Amino acid sequence: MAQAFESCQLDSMVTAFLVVRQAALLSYADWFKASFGSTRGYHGCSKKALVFL
Amino acid sequence: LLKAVQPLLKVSMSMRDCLILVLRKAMFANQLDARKSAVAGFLLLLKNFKVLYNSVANETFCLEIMDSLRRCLSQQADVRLMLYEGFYDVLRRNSQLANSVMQTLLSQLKQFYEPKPDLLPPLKLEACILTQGDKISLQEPL
Repeated sequence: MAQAFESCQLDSMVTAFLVVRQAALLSYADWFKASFGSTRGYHGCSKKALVFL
Repeated sequence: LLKAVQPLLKVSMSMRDCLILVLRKAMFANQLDARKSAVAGFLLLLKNFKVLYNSVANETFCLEIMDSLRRCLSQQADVRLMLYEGFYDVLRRNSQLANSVMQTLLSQLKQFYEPKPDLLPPLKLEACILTQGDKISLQEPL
């Protein structure tokens, strides 16, 4: 996720997201609120990382 | 002494291969004055040793010595300081080295500039500071 938001690469994001989804089967929701703390506020230096999200 | 002499070294050349030789052998000195003698002979060779003999044997010779000054941009605080200050006159008297000199500096900026929005100290102040054996010196005055 860190490398994906640094490079502004969506393929690695899709890998990470679906990996936590399979780890769940509310671990998705846990990881999503973990993102909301100091990841999803500013994914990249530019706030276009939210627009790519 | 050298502002006076240098009119020689535009004409004579054997003497100029004596000079940059001496300034270079001073850069790697014990005495603290010798580093700064090097800077000053080099900063002035870069200043009045062309605006931009052949132009190509000066635009290269300025980029030769200026690479030997990226050692001095590494050297201790005072000797750096003299380069921040003398390079403005090198720019006035030698305009075309602007592009090269900019990258020489802008590299030295980025060693202490963190270019991310939402990192609140934008600059690295604690890497300007050398602490060894409780002698805590600023070197690279930002």
